[PDB]
Amino acid sequence: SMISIFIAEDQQMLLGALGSLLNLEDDMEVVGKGTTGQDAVDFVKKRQPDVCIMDIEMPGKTGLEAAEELKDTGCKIIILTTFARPGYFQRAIKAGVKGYLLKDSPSEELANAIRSVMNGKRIYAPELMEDL
Amino acid sequence: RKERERLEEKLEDANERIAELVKLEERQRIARDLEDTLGQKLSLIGLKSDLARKLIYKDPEQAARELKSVQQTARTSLNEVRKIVSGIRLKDELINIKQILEAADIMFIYEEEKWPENISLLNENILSMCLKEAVTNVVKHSQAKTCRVDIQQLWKEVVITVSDDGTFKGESKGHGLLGMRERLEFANGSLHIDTENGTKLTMAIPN
Amino acid sequence: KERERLEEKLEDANERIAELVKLEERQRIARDLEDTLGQKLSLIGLKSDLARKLIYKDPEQAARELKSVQQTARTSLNEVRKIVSSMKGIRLKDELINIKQILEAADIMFIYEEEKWPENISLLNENILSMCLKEAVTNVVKHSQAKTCRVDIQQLWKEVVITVSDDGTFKGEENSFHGLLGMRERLEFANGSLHIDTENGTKLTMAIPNN
Ligand SMILES: Nc1ncnc2c1ncn2[C@@H]1O[C@H](COP(=O)(O)OP(=O)(O)CP(=O)(O)O)[C@@H](O)[C@H]1O
Ligand SMILES: Nc1ncnc2c1ncn2[C@@H]1O[C@H](COP(=O)(O)OP(=O)(O)CP(=O)(O)O)[C@@H](O)[C@H]1O
Ligand SMILES: [K+]
Ligand SMILES: [K+]
Ligand SMILES: [Mg+2]
Ligand SMILES: [Mg+2]
Ligand SMILES: [Mg+2]
Repeated sequence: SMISIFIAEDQQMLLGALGSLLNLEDDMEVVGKGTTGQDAVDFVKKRQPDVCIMDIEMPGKTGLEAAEELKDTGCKIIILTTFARPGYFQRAIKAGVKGYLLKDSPSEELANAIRSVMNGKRIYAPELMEDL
Repeated sequence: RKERERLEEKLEDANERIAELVKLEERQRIARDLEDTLGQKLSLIGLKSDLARKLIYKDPEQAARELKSVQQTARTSLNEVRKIVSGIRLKDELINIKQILEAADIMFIYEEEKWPENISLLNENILSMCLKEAVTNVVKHSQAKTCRVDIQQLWKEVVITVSDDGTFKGESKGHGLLGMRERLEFANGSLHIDTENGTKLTMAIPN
Repeated sequence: KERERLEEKLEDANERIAELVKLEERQRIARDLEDTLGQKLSLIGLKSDLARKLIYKDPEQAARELKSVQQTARTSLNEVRKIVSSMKGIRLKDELINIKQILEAADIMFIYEEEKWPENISLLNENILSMCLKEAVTNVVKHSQAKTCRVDIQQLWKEVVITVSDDGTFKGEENSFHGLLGMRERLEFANGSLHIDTENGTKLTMAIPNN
């Protein structure tokens, strides 16, 4: 009924803003918040949320490294980034991320990607593909 | 004889080549500092703006709180883009006068390199004001085809000369010539004028 | 030793020389940026201020302004995305594509097989290598009369090593060091090296540090 979300984002202001933006949805719930890749691995393996919103660049373990450790859990991982760095896209796919979006994408589109991913779809931003 | 010049050129090019790499090394750095500052801040603005709009009616108090952060991160981010450099205002005036003279079909003769890098920010701002006025006078009155601006560090002064090849039209309180002289003299500087072959203003300020 | 204090003086001088070139750059970027982004950022602040001052008096207008803020931000982020990518220079993977096109257009067989691709190289050193790779291949096309060109790009120990070999004939004099000296100087600035073998055609070995 209600989609359980874990958010991993090292920048506290953004972490808080994302949680607030997603808690505004009727069919969604932020069940945990983290600032490192390890926080994501620990919560997802233990609490098993439906979805994990994962930042890439975080201290300790990156979101891509966290995504690799969670490749065979049943959690649907959506990556968020600001800049498309080379090979992040291929590493994301190979880790089995279900979504790869821009942080600054309108909030309506992030909630839509969470629903689409829960419906078995893979949502990749065209900007983040390494062909325009 | 000419091998002096041949080798001298070869040296300047090999030097200019190394410069490009240093430029590109600093450029590489600045881009990394932008993606870490501007990127995060612009991303945050969008999200908080989205949230603020979504709370207008639900919780206007929170929307206001969020809009305060949005205005703050924007002011700092603009302040952070200014914080890539420490500064020169006379270089900005140089750009203004080039535009003004070109728009007036007056040939502008100057050299970007000679521009003094050290003068107090106050004295730099006074010189900018005087440079603007000297050129406004060229445009409004001279009917010149050419305007020459010289900027030199001579002993304990910065000396700016503005010359034109038009004709002097003068024979006063509240106007530019006396205005510039009074402002310069208050700063222990000077303004001299020669109106024989067109008009030439020599303005000096301590440094 | 006195040789230490002289090298202190040589580093101090070289750094003083450098520090003025970096300030040239800072001043170029810092105006080109306050130019293109400066207005947009101030517009964001103003519209945020106005939207907060309207929230209760006219929430409909607040919302309208907030929609603007939202988009002004979104567009500036796209501007930065381009500025940032431009400033970073030519990627080695992209240069590899350029040289394949150039060699094919010149009817020169291109031999390359990915082996030990650099795991991480600085953007600077990557850009230097791109420039050198381009030039090595421009030289093959312009001078060699080769039918084949072999490019090897490998991370070996604490270096990235690029070799460009061709089966043509070397056309230069005893001392051919323009591009050859240009590449050597650029590489040496980066604490790298350029070596040349002109026996069986021309082979350039270029190395640059990388950990
Ligand atoms: N470069 C120049 N070429 C020709 N005539 C000039 C000149 N600079 C000044 N003059 C003459 O000197 C007069 C006085 O100059 P001044 O700058 O004090 O006043 P102004 O006429 O420019 C009004 P304001 O400076 O207040 O805008 C001008 O009106 C003009 O006759
Ligand atoms: N792959 C190659 N095969 C044959 N001759 C080569 C070669 N690479 C270089 N040379 C020879 O070495 C000379 C010097 O090369 P260099 O690259 O420094 O200058 P250049 O003639 O290419 C002009 P520039 O590099 O400034 O475009 C060439 O003119 C040519 O005689
Ligand atoms: K909810
Ligand atoms: K999985
Ligand atoms: Mg991060
Ligand atoms: Mg005047
Ligand atoms: Mg060449």
